[PDB]
Amino acid sequence: TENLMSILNTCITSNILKTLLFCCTSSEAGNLGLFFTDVLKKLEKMRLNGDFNDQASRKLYEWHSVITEQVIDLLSEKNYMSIRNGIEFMKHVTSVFPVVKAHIQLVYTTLEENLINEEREDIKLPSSALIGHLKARLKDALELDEFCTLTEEEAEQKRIREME
Amino acid sequence: IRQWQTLRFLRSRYLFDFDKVNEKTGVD
Amino acid sequence: TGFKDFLLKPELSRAIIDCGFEHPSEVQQHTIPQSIHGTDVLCQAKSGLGKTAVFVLSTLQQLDPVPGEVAVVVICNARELAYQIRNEYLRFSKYMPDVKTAVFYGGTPISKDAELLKNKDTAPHIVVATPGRLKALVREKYIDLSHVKNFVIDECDKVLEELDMRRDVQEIFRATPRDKQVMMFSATLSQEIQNPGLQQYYIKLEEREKNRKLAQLLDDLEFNQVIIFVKSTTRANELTKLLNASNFPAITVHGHMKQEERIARYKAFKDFEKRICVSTDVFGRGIDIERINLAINYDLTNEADQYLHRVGRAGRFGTKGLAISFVSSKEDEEVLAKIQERFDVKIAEFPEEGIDPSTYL
Repeated sequence: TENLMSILNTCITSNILKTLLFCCTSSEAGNLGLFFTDVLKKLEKMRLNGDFNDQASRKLYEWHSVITEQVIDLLSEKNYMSIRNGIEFMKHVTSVFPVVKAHIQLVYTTLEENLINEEREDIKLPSSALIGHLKARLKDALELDEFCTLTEEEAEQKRIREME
Repeated sequence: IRQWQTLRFLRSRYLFDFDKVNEKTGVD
Repeated sequence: TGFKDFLLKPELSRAIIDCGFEHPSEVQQHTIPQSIHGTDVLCQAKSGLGKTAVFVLSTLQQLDPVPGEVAVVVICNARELAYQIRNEYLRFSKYMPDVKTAVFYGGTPISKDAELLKNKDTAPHIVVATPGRLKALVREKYIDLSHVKNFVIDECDKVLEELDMRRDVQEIFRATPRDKQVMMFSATLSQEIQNPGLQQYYIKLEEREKNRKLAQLLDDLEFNQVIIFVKSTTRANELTKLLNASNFPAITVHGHMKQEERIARYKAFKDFEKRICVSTDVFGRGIDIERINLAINYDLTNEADQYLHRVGRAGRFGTKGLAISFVSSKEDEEVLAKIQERFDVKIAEFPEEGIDPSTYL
């Protein structure tokens, strides 16, 4: 478990995914997407089986956030290769991405560029839909540690004001 | 395209020295 | 395999892939994603853009086969269109063995329909029908619709404008569960009707030389298929008899003939069974045939729109072709002069030496 967590942390972070998804071809991107789908499905099942609760909560959420940042960054570039690659990779990985609803909203906003029409644009549209259709995601299980609890309290106060 | 070819060729030797690319000329 | 972006069942995906479908049209990608969730749909589109495939794929997605339970009912306006919808259901359900489909239309003994509905080997989960026959089955309790989840109405405009058809469809609608999926599809929904590259040439000659001229042209030009446009049924049938006498396999289609033989010969020539077909303006619009590469206008039409409709049978979807026309009277030259001004096309006179074959392939 120790060495496994260390290896996965060295792979996820260090900013390798972003360029390695630029370099490879289409089918190579599909394959790497399948690999990430498998590893994340197994990790999430391990988490939801309660086995990892001590500190794996914070580290797992950090991994999810770093992967979300990397994809949101690479998905925004002018080239054609990066766009087609990101589209294929997400078309593979989006099947299991029950992260915080904030993350799904962030990916939906980043994919909602809708620039001049093309083939990439036609492909991006079904990849902006069929992922917002999740709309079932958990956000409380993450943590309350940081001052973010105060921001949640302020948002709750704003919602209470709205209720009137 | 030149960056694409150089990257395809360097994927085996020095993978972890890839953060420097960042949609720009190969940072040596 | 664009339907693989739809996230459907794999056997259904294979049944679509073996159907030649590779890239969805606009209406499919715009309607199927939302119809899969069970929402009512009211669709208007241009004819022949794959409107059947939308709800066919939808109902083949949402169905979980229950033995002896009819959940999907489609109502159409004709018996041949009903046969076509059941054929579509069959070509869509190749890789789905447990689901069973059936069709109901007039002209058949009602007792045979009843006994096939009672048979477990033919107990259908998907039923396509005409509203009158299926009404006669529900009102006699020959079919049970107490568990219907999907109700499709194709060509709903004519279904709701005709009084008998709307009454029948409403009798079928009131015998179904109220919490069902509802879909209507038609190419024409007026405002009055739950939370829904072609080469063009011509020949100026006299009548008495036509018969020998084609016998030369149909001899020298290199062709896949040839179509012959005529202005009359008698001349067309005569020319077909003579052409078949000329060791040239040819078929004829036009009016003044029973519809059965028309459908038969139309389907036969569609399948590359013979290489020559002759027809009047009955096929002036709507027909879709790919392999036609050489067209001969035996007799010109009266207006330019009809001539462009004729030439539209060649060069399908921006492909290459060759067209050659006959001019034998004053109004022929008149329409020939009018077509260029409207369509901005120079229909040059056909040279005697022949044209390069690669200029139309």
